[PDB]
Amino acid sequence: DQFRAIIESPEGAGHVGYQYRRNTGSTMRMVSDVLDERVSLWDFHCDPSGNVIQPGPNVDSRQYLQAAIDYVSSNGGGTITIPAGYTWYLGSYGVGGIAGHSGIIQLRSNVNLNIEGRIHLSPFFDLKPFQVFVGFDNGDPASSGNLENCHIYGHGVVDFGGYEFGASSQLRNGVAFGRSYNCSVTGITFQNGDVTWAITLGWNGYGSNCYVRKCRFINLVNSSVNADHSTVYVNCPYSGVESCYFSMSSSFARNIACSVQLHQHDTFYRGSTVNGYCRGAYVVMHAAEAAGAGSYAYNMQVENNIAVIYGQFVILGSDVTATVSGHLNDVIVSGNIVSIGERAAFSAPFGAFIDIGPDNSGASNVQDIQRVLVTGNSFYAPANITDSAAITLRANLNGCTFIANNFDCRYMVYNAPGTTSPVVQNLVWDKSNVIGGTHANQRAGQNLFDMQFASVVNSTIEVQLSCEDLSMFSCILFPASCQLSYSKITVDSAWTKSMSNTAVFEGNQQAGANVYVSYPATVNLTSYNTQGAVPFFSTDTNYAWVTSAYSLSINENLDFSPPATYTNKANGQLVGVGYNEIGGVRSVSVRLMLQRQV
Amino acid sequence: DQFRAIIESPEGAGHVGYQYRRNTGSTMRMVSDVLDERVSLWDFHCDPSGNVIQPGPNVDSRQYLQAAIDYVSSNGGGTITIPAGYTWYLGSYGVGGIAGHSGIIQLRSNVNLNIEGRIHLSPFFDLKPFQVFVGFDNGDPASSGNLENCHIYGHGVVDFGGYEFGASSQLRNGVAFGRSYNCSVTGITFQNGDVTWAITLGWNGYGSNCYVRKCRFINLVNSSVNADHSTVYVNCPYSGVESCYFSMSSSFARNIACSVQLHQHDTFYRGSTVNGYCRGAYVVMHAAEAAGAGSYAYNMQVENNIAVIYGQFVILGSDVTATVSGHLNDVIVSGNIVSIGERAAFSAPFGAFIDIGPDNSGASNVQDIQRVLVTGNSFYAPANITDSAAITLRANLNGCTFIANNFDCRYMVYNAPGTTSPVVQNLVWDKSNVIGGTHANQRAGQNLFDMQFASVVNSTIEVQLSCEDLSMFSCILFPASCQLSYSKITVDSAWTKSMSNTAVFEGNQQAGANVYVSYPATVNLTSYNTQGAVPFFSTDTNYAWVTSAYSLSINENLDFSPPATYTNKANGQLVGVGYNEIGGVRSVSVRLMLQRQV
Amino acid sequence: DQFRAIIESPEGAGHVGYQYRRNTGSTMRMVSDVLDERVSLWDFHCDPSGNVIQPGPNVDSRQYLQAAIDYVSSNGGGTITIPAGYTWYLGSYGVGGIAGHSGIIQLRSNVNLNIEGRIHLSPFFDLKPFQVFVGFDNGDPASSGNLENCHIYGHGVVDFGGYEFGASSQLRNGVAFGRSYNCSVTGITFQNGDVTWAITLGWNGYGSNCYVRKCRFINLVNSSVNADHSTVYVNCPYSGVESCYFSMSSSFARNIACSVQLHQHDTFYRGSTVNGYCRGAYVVMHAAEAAGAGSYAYNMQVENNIAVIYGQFVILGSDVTATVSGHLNDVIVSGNIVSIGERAAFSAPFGAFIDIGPDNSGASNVQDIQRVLVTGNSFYAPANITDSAAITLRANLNGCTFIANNFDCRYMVYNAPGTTSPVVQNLVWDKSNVIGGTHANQRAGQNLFDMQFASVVNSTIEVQLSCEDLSMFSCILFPASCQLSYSKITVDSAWTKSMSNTAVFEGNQQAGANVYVSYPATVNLTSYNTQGAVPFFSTDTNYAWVTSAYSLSINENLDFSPPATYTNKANGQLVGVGYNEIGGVRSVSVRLMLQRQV
Repeated sequence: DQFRAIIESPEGAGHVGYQYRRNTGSTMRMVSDVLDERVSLWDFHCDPSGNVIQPGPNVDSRQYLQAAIDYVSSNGGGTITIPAGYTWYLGSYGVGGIAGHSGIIQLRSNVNLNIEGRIHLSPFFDLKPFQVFVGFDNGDPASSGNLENCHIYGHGVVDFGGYEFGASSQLRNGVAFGRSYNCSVTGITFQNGDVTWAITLGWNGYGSNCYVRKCRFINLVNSSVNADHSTVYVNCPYSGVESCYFSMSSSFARNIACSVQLHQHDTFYRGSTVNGYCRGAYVVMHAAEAAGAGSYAYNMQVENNIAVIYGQFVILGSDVTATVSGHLNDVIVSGNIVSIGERAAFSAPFGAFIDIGPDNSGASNVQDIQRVLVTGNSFYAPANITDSAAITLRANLNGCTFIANNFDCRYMVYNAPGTTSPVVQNLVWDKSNVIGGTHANQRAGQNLFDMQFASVVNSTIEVQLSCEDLSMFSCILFPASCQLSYSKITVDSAWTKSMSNTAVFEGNQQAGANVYVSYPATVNLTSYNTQGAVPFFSTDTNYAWVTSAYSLSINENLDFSPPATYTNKANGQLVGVGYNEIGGVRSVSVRLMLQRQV
Repeated sequence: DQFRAIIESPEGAGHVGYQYRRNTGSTMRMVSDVLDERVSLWDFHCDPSGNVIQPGPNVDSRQYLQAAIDYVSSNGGGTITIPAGYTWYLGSYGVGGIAGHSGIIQLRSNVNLNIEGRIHLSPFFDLKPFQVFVGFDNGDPASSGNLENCHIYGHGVVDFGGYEFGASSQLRNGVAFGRSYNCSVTGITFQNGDVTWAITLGWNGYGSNCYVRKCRFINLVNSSVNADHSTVYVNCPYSGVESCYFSMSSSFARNIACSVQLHQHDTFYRGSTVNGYCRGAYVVMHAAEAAGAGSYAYNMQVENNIAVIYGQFVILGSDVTATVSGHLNDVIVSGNIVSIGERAAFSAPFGAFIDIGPDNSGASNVQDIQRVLVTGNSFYAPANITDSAAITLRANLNGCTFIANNFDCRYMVYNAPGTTSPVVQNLVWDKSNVIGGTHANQRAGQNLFDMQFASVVNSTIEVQLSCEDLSMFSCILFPASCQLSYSKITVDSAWTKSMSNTAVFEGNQQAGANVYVSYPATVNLTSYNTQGAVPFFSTDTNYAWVTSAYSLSINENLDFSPPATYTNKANGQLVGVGYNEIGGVRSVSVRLMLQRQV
Repeated sequence: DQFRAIIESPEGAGHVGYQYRRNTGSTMRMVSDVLDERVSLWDFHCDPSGNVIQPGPNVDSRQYLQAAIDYVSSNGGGTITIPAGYTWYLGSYGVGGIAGHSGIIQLRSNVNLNIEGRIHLSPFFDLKPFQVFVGFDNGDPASSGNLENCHIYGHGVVDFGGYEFGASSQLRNGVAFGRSYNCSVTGITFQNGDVTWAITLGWNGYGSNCYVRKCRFINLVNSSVNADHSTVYVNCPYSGVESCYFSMSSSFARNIACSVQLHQHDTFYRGSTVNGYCRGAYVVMHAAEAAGAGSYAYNMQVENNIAVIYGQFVILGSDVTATVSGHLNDVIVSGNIVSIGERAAFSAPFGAFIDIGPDNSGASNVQDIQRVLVTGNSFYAPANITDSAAITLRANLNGCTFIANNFDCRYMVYNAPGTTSPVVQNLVWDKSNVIGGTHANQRAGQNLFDMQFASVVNSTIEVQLSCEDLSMFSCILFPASCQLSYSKITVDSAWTKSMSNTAVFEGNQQAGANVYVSYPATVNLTSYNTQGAVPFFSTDTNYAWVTSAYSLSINENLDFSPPATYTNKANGQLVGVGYNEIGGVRSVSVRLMLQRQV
């Protein structure tokens, strides 16, 4: 007997008996069986003789973490703890199937990581691409197997070491789950980098039930080299982001960074706070990514978020390839409170709550976006920020509905003249959208709704001001190049009495058979001489399209009154019947509500 | 001394000393004390001699799990881990108080289960009833004690083994918490079954603070035998479901399955995604379940959910027994984006966003439902689905308010003719509800708002179209059997110019003293011969109820104009004063806005 | 050799070898290394000889918990478990930097507490102040260092022992995180006390990323001595409360308790349920607390909560000190369903959904509150509760917008006469707010919108009733002392036909140049004798301000008709042109819609 030698060997714990709480009905086990119920990096962080190695800036922990993942996977899975109170440095690339993804660690199905300590990237990675955790098992994703049931969670940290990108063409990621099913990241802080993304869920539609919750993403763009950034990229359905925090402090992030991109159906972005980013969320169906879950992005939800951004909050898109056409529909944007941060006009991408953006090539005639509801959001831009819109409508739009929002910025609807000429269908701006007054007196030469489109059909614009802004050129203007048909355009009279122009139709498009319109105008009239009931007629003949008009002015006169209400005549005059108590030709200038078919 | 024998016995770990991290200020303990801080199924999964047994398809793990729960309960509670990397099969029924509930495992207060591995049901259960985890301690719930402080959580799985029900009368459940206080399920996947429910919280109002969060429920209906299904049943107050995922793929689920039923006050269903179900949520006060928390369901919230369903999204109800009357009030439905999945017309229960349903016996005259707010939701049904409504209003309704929703389906308000004749009070349809155009041109013979009721009082219907649909018979129709009083009914003129019928009152109900109405109509008028101010009068005498009317048509004429505005006469003609520049009898057909008291 | 003595000593576990699962590639460790991966109170709950002490009502566990926290902190952090199945009593105050805060336990950075058992306060604390867990390290917070990365979580309980406050001037707290960065409380129940707060996040703006989630707060006010209570106090930015439950049962809580106060920018309160409280949430920028995060509270969100309260749901405020001015802006209140619980009129603070409150001194002329959006909420008060308002507007207001809410209570807008005289700008009440009928017939002598202000500018009140209430004195009244300018005030005619007074302007303020108004009135008219087109004129001369008016009454007559539409004359009469088929002086009383500039 050297029981003593056994006890001191690595098998010693397998010889020391244990029964839970001295319970005679419990299993008769050995200490090693109970200790085997859990597993940490420490169980693999050793030299070839089995001696534990201390982590630190001059130790590459990657091979030890991989060994731990590879082993737990072999037993059907479990959860490996990355211990608290230590920083574990990664200092070399992985090998095999993840090498094509500049992968550091390969994730494996059913193997969870409980990250309590800190994972840091060593300077080996400075100026290089990297993707810290990769779930593909093959360089070519199309030939990759899946990652299932893989969760990363804890109070720990992933720190990208502050290193800048070496070249704009490089990619960097934190967690690339691959073709991912029931995978998640919960509680982790991702910080201190220059990366493309922090987490990507799914791969071109392949994946399901992937989620990012209660995570923090802090200072993840730091250079002019970085081409682009979207902090969480959701590229599988039935997946989303909730209750996260996103913050950036570099100037470059104001111009290139987006918090989330939702690229597949039944995805969501909720209850998060964003600060310092260019963009809130892209909601898009890219044809080039339609392989796993179909050609439609539908059931897309952006809800109850708080954002301070420099560019656009939600960007809608869809596009085509030679062989696939992408479609976007059935979207809700609700409950968000968003502002454009303090900045000079035009110093960052054009500020907007909703942007209908062109494709990556800049095409504006490929999109099929419809059945979008934008409701119960607030938006605010400071008064100096000329380039701020409720919606920048820069590409073809097949429908978008606004109800009960509060927009307080320079423009309501905008698209630049002399740029794209979008085809617009089913734009619905309900009268319950409240138009703020922060930009009152700043709108010289500007149209509040600047309808710079090829055409508008089946649309509703119900303008309601809630304060005066006599600087604006018009509440709404259509250039002559914009066709307008089967539409309803109204300007409420409140706060408009002193406006020269309320609604402007540069091609007289309001005359159209199925155009329904009402807006204030000032009209000069003259009556016949007759005592008693007497007609008054407009001097100008521009009113052939008017079905009725009524007075918005008081009558200062005792001896006569103009008509309360007017119709038209074939020559384009208005006509109504007033009353001369005493006879005489009368001449008056009156403010009328002009109406056509309403 | 055989210290050696002691060390190798089950008491051995109780003789090996330990002090945390060699800290001289730490407790001097033994290894067994530290190991006793945690507990797993392995500590009870043993034969009568204490030898561990491996789980698997031919091992019934139920008695061992029960022993573990029973023991931990005896020490005031704790958390038992069901280890990862193993499947633990259940293969027999429990005994005692849960036997009346076809119970497998009895839950006990303060004893949590951390389910990391998989729990599977063995074929013993095929064609039989079962309720996997039961929190009652008595066959009769009325005599049951409570379950408190019992949480089930982890990354693990409950798999129901795919077995079909043996008979429609059978019940099956996953987690029946019983009379449950501060109990929860978090993170678990429930899959592969034919069950009635996955989780039930509470028992006829008894319970509090019970929640289902971040769970998945997948393929839990699979046969024509299954009578009914509601995945999470909330039958105690201050309780709810959030951030879950629900999916079904069988045809039968499209016809019988609901994701959630909320049956008591201060309950919620939020931030979840549903696919493949008949129904989203029932929100109901069943008198037969009013014992623990009173006769009122109030503070009911369904918010920010994503759903593809085949029948109805939210179903409202209340009913009575011989001795109790149930009441439903103070409900909010908001932020939801819901569609009816691709299906033939009438191939599944009638598609609806809100259904006011009859009781289980089919009675429509027992309900007391009021103070419901439906706001900021989207709803869409494909164009072929005739049986799609914003609201199917099939039983008595004491109030429901719609504001700022987007409904894009066949009907807005519907109830079938020749079925129930509901009594309707306080139905409020605000003008900010946007009516979509997906079903344009499909509505031959149909009324968009088909008011097939006994009576309507204290209601508001403000119809606003946003595109043309000249196929419809009318925007809104009241049959002569429907009384209408103290109500406001308006049809906006936009997109209505070519409609023969806009609003239709088959019993001339718009004449009522306290009916306030406006809608377009085409009216033929004829004038007197007189040069100058001249009256025009309607040919028909159907307008005794009209307080004013105004022109919606242009005047093609030079030599005269009809009145811009009209009143009536006792004989039912309209009359207004136009103008003849030259004399002559005039005859015109004009589109007017008819108004009564507005 | 006494290997035996080594094995039985506290170093024994450090001599027993272990290799994970017998894996030859795993680290060769000792049992003590694996046991050192975790830590509990048991590792410090010992006498000076190292013998474990059992917790209980006669053991003060404070020094042992502190030793554990102090030690784990020294190794860079980790998580200490407070074991399940035991109650751990605290029975003395802490010492050092927390003594000035009546502190019991000092929290330390990176040291988490996993509270599974129960923490109770011993009677030592009866009638005394206490703050159970404190994160400051100094008596003076301005000289305190920070607390970082400190999370408290588990299924456990903090029980305050039921003790009443000894004096109103005392303070009590559960968790005072101090100057707190990335700190949280998750899952804990706080119960059975008389305290000021349960959790405070941050200190006068210092802090970030602090959160309270899935916690319960039960019966935390119990005496008339308690001065005030706010259950969670958020005093750092990028921080909030979600998915919590709050309940009180004492009468005193109905009068003094608030669930949440949000005091810094980018903070949120969501998805929670409140019962038995006076107040939901204060949303305020207190100048006296502006040191760490600036003088502005902006991006404040209160969303998707369920509440039964006795006073006010959301209270807005801002104030000044000698040297700082606080500002409140960019607030959203949405998706909440709130009611005033059953109580007598005036038996608790005045019931309101939104209150614009004076400062703590009662000043109403210091506030700078603007860009608030209140949308898609429900509110209900029982019919007897006279003191219930959608908004009690008691201090200066620079803007608040209401869209698509359902308010069912006594008043819509209220402020008491003979109290404060607020200056109001940019109050926007959209026509999509639905006014309920619960208080119909209770409003004798009352104005639904009682505009008891110094002045109103740039505001919109669009009144729409949905049932009759002929008890009210007026839908909206402005006293002569209230100036009114650049505003839009409309009363829809539905349900108003029998009202003597609809809108009332006691100083004839509707005459103002930039006041835009429309409301029903009854007007007596008389015509001239003339056969044919004939003028009708109002008897009264009160209509100099009317731009147009139109009939809301039918014409019972055959031989004549009054004008459909009217304008005015300089003498203040209305005039229109009707028609006498037969001649004669006519005299009629008609209901008109009076309009000014709309």
